[PDB]
Amino acid sequence: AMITEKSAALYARAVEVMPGGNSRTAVYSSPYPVYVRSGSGARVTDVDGVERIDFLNNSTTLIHGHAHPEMVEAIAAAVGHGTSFGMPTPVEVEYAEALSARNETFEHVRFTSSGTEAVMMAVQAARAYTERPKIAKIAGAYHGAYDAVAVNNDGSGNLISHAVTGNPEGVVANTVVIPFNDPEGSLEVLRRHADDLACVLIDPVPWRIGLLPASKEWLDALREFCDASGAVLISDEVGSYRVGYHGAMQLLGAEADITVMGKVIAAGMPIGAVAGRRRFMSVFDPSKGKPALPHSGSYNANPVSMSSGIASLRLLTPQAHERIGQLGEQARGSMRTALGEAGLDWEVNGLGSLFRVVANSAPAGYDSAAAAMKALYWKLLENGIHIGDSGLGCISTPMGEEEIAEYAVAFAKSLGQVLAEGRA
Amino acid sequence: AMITEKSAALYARAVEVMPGGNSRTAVYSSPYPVYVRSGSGARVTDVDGVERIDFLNNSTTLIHGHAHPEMVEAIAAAVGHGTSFGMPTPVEVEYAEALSARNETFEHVRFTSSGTEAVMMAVQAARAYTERPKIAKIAGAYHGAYDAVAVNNDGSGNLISHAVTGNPEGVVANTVVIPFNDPEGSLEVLRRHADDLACVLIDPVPWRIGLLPASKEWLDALREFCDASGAVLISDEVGSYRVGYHGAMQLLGAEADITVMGKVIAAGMPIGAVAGRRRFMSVFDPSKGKPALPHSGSYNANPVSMSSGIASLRLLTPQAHERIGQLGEQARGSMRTALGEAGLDWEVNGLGSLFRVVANSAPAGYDSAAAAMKALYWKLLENGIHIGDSGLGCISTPMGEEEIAEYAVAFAKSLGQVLAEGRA
Ligand SMILES: Cc1ncc(COP(=O)(O)O)c(CN)c1O
Ligand SMILES: Cc1ncc(COP(=O)(O)O)c(CN)c1O
Repeated sequence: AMITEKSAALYARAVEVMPGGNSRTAVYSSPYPVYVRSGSGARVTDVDGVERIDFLNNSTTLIHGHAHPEMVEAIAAAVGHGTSFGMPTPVEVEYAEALSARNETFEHVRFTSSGTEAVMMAVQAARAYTERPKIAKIAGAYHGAYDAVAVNNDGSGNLISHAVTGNPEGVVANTVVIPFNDPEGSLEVLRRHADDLACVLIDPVPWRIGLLPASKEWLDALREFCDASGAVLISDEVGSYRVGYHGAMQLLGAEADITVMGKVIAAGMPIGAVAGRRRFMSVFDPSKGKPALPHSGSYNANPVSMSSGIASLRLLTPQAHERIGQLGEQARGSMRTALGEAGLDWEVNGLGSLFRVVANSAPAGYDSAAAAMKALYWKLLENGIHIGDSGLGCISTPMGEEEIAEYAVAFAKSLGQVLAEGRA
Repeated sequence: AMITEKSAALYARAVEVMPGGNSRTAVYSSPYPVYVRSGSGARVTDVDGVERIDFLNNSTTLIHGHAHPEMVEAIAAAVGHGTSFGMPTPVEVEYAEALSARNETFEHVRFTSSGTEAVMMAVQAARAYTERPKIAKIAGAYHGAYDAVAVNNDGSGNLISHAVTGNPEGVVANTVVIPFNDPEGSLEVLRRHADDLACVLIDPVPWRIGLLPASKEWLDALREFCDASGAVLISDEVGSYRVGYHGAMQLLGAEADITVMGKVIAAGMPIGAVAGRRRFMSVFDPSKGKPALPHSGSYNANPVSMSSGIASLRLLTPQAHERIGQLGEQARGSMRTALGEAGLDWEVNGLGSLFRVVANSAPAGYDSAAAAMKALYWKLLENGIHIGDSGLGCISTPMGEEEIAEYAVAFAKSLGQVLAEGRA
């Protein structure tokens, strides 16, 4: 049924000018991905003219969906006045005030052009503040391509160092890994390295290891360890911030020293942020002599990304946050009903407006649970829905109960087709 | 004479929500920087309502100046269709075709959200391709905040390792440094490390060590060393690309394996690119199983930055490139005349549309040549001109003979005022 000839023709062009026709690993699918030309509200139109409901929203960036009129007005007005300057602007100050106001711990903020850069600068800040070399991160959790965090970042629960091809021992030896939600297992590792630990980098709701939240007991163990050792507690909320109105740590009853943000804070334009207590952020301050940690960047605090940010935070009201959490609960419940009626043991995890289908047992005719989840991703595309090819999804503010009901009908139909094709 | 009350008031707000009221080290000035609200063509209007001619153009990013109508149209129209997607778009293919066409060695390209990220991914690509740990870079050259390149990066010619506070030995020991334009001094270092060198990272026209071009002899020595050792030759042209129509290495008679680009290639929207021969770029290819080097990023190849890129490259015609080169030659000549008439030993370096005033001997009443250059930066601001506080500047395509003549008058007046204040 599905016509993808214009996607295939773009892919044939792309392979001549990009490696494997790709510029972003996460958006590649075999034999080629679907190419898209426009979005409006909750819906994306592909290059073959097919409109689908988007349930992943640029990897959970687009909390307000596609081309929200209030976002478009603010961004286009900023573009007209100049895209970037070699001087600070009023909107950087306005946006830092707006972001600082979201959480007590966001005393001072610094803007980058991505979450990948913001994670990197939060780790550099902790190393400059402590003058210690090691970082600790969660086994399996993903934090972007920066080489200190591109270690054990693939969903595995093993603690043995495993890094990207070429990441030197010089980097990999200074990143230690802790088991998620295992307080005693975590403290064993952290106590072994306490004298040398600059930071403990967590994600309170890491999607790559199943989108389960950090427990109170595990957050308490790490917060007490950081207070005792002097290690900086960094919460990477680039993806998970959206689960709470004041971010993920606040929802779970905890406080970070530094929080990394991105994605929803600007809801589509390039952004990252490092926010935390004044003392940890003081490594960046250039006002009293050379800073401990220089941090430049051509697009830092550019007024287009600041204007996108002001508009996003204005639209992300407590009422919007509540209503998308209602829709997330409706979506997760409809998926669990559909998986149980189909006779699969797969789980659906998530908080607020985030979810992830976590494939467990591979059904007949699939080599792995991940292959069965890729097949479900393709069947959902045929049935008018975009989700992540390993089960991630989210709600956008343009959605109502009708979109989630349409998704539930597509989800049940798709499961049926995946299972029937595996048995053929 | 100069009124900065609205800038002071923004700074007073900024210090409460950013470290030292700053989000980008390079745009800070004591006691506070000038804040700006808008740009049009070659001119910037500050928050106190004062219009000046911009001769630095967001650190040489804005090759087409501020809010170029054709740039504004392309960007604002792209925004209306969707700022970013979790799927590739037609404009990524169109822009990769446009950029690949600029140099024979740009066979395969990948997009990032910054030059800092692009440098990082080019170093990771060479380490993945060779499976060797070390990189070599130029003593003094700046490549952004990534910790492997944030070593010997502040204008010094010393080869002794000097890194940011907290950069661990595990990083710093794998970055070796070579003296710019010294073939035998460079080959001594590179031969000592040849078995362990993944790459030689250069900038062919590094502004931080005085904006002098790489010699034919030095580029030939490095190209031959890389061919012999299997090290990847990386040219970081994030700033220097603009000196030639086919980039900096081509102008100077050389070929890189990988070229890093940014800034002018999108002329004001967040961008970076890694462009090189197919074999080096193959580490990123996801089309034949898992790639050696995963490379994602929420804003990679976003259609707003791609649309900015297509418009910028379309506007950067051979005719435009020649005209800004002529204006740069006229500007450099007018500065050298003014410095000679004022009795300073200062030099003016640069190629094409780039220049740098290189302060040598401190005149009476200044502790250092750099303090004297900072004073000239402030006097130029008073006389209606923005340049860099250490002498960097550039020409933009909106400029004509009238802007370059106005600059020459302001430059001579400002030098007189700097010298008179130092002697007073
Ligand atoms: C937890 C986390 N941290 C950082 C990043 C990287 O952010 P960006 O895509 O803005 O570079 C991501 C992206 N998946 C993320 O999930
Ligand atoms: C040579 C060079 N490389 C890379 C960068 C970083 O690029 P961006 O500002 O886009 O991160 C810079 C910026 N100063 C640079 O000058």
